[PDB]
Amino acid sequence: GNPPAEVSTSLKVYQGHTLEKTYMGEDFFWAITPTAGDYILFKFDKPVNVESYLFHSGNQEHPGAILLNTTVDVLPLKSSKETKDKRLEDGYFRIGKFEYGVAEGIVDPGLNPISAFRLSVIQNSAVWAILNEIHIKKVT
Repeated sequence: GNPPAEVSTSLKVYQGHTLEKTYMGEDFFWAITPTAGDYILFKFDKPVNVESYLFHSGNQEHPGAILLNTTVDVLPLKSSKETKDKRLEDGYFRIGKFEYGVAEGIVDPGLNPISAFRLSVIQNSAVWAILNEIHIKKVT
């Protein structure tokens, strides 16, 4: 499973599809018409040495119900230059982005351990998106 975390979001829960249940692998999450400034937040119970991440949106039957113009940000516990240029003014590093509804990648190990993952919606969208896979892989 995923590292134990408190999860939260500015997107209103639709018909009991809680983000908690999605982070526990039980159900999907409806993200209805995301707006610029919306966020999805995963705050790990303890800092996590993260190897890689995978977020999937859309599904069979609803293949268009994907997250658009959303980034993947990580908040290191502590405060390469290539990764340095990805720093945002709030301390997060903007390391990933959704495309075709999928965001996947590696964490620069210089960032570890991570205290939070944040998905940031950058632009308005008319889609009723389905976030159906959240995978954060610990380092071994």
